[PDB]
Amino acid sequence: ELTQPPSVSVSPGQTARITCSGAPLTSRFTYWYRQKPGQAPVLIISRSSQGRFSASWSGTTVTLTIRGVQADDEADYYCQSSDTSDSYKMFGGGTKLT
Amino acid sequence: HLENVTEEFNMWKNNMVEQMHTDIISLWDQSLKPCVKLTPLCVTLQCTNVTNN
Repeated sequence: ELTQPPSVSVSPGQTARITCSGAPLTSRFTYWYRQKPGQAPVLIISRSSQGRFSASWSGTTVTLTIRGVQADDEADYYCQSSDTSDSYKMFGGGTKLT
Repeated sequence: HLENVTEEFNMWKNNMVEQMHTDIISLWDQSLKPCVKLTPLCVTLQCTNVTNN
């Protein structure tokens, strides 16, 4: 079970961090999504090769750092990568950014 | 070319197959002994899985 916060909080102007923890993060790169309630989960984090949105790898965790929280970004965020056997994928929880 | 000549051949015990094997060692040596000897390269190393995902 991917270990995310289901919600995080931040005030008009500050930065924030969402940590998606677990086991397979020491092996596979991490990809993220933005589902505004009922929308199509927008892809924001990729591995284009071996601006305001990024994610820092750290062992059992990969921390999604968000800079510049306009209220336009209130949504459920989902971390998703792959297990160590490269067969199946699955998603974490769904972090409501307040 | 020779017509009506039946000399008995040998490609295995052929003394030239061994003469050939000896050449690759000396061009080595005479392009080896006058270059950089590297026994200082046996100093302990610190190694790690490289900069990747």
